[PDB]
Amino acid sequence: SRYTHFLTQRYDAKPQGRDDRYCESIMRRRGLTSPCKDINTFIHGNKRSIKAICENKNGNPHRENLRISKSSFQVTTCKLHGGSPWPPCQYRATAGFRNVVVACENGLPVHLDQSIFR
Repeated sequence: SRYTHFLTQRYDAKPQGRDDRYCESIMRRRGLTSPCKDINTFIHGNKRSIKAICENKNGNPHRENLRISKSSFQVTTCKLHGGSPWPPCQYRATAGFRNVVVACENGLPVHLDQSIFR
């Protein structure tokens, strides 16, 4: 439930571009444009690795009740451009590659900490 919603909001397995136009498309596809979300980051790659963050084989405890990954992931950060509060929402894409901070419930990721992505 919260896991499927995490994936919806935060996981794109195999993107192609990761350019501005990619962000604008996926923010709409995934229902993050009512209202226009200020910033959102998607994790790429394989799903079992992200699940693994909630175990000891890919995660460490972090701050208050979070977990931070041992391995790095391809990520894309979509940053709202030009103050649109409601659609059409315009976005600027920054691709990166780093470890990720999540929260886990019942051994599955359910929240992504945006703050590590500026």
